[PDB]
Amino acid sequence: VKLTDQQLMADLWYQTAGEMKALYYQGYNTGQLKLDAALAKGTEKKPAIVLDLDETVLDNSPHQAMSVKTGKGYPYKWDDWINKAEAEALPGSIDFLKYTESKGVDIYYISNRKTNQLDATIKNLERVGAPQATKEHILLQDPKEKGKEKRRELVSQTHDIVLFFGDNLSDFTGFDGKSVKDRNQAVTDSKAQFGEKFIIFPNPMYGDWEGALYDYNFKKSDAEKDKIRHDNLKSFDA
Amino acid sequence: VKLTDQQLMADLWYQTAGEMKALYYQGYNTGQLKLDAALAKGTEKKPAIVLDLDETVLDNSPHQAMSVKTGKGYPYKWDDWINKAEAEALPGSIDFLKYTESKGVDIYYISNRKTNQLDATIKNLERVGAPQATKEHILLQDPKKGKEKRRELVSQTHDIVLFFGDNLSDFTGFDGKSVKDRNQAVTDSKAQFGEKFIIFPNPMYGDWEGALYDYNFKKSDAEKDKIRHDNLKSFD
Ligand SMILES: [Mg+2]
Ligand SMILES: [Mg+2]
Repeated sequence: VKLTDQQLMADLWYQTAGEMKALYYQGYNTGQLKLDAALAKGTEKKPAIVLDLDETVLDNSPHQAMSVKTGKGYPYKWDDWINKAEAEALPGSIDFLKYTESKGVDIYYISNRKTNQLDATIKNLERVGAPQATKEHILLQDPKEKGKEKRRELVSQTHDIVLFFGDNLSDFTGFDGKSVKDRNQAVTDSKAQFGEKFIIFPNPMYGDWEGALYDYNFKKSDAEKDKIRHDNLKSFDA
Repeated sequence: VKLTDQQLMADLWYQTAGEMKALYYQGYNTGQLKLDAALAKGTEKKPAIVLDLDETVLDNSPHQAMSVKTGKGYPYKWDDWINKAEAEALPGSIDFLKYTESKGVDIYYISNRKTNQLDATIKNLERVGAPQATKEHILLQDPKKGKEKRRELVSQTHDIVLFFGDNLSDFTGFDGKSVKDRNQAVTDSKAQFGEKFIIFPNPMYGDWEGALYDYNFKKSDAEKDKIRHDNLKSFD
């Protein structure tokens, strides 16, 4: 079995579909509307927004394409990719971030890139013209750090985070390490937050939705993953 | 070679990912906000909204999952599936539609289901609690091109304040364009998304795929496989 072939349509959609681009504009448009609303409501502390990087601001789909072509999945040559620092900005992101900056709102890029990829990450953010592309605003993941809550909490110490942007539920508060059933129920419970405080972007290529199927164990063999993937489809029995 | 296998992750995301559900809530939440705003300002004609059905209101992913499991691509058992009228509603859809109806807004389900699938479609919509599940509000495909004619028809008597869909051709201005041109059209219309055009994620199938084939699905699995690979952009 070649697991990477199973990614192909998801990757192809993400890389080529205008629908994908439209969803990014929709997310950033909605985020801008909600940013204005939040500023008009006012805050107790200095306003901030938080964004994930990969598949929220920066497009890493060329790496996923590489995995399809080579048959070698993530993280094969992921660090090589990060070091090239050539991911493109996703639709709407830069203009939204420049708008945010124009309103005096601080931006925090909370990303699970490794802290030792900061230089490459700054390089890529400078290349795409993302504001506040500095160590003070780019909060990467420490080795052994679980999730992002620690960085969110740090930001919330000094800022009232009025919006979160991401492609993975764990880019928002309240969705860490849950089973498929539990994270899905959590979405239902927090349904009012989406498009309000949590601005979500589509990423069918990879993420916690997949990790959750493996109980977050990617050390599973390819054969194991293949069975899990098949077993979790809900098929029409004609 | 086993072309259906290439859909597996797209389907699995759509069927299982909480992120998918959140995107549906996001879209319908935004829809409600924008509907209220539109109603506050008033319209010249009676307000309406337009929704696509498949992968917008009704979830057909069990059919696509079946395709993967059996290795049998479209149209295998599609009509069977439609006839079973057992698709579930997509997250947020039904409460949004009920809200909409309560505001005196007419709903038009403009769908490229075939006009001979109307009874099944009504059945399925009734089953999930979609309001206005009647022939007057469900505008299915005439075998004699796209949905613009139906949209224009509704616009004669209603001011359509919102459009909902998973495929760009669910909105005006995206019919039969190349990948390059439909993508540029999205850029050109970027302000509309989340404002007048509410989009939902569907990586399983759609005009995004059709456009890669120049809308000619009379291709072998081997032909589609080559196109698909050639349109992935790797790095050096
Ligand atoms: Mg991400
Ligand atoms: Mg549809």
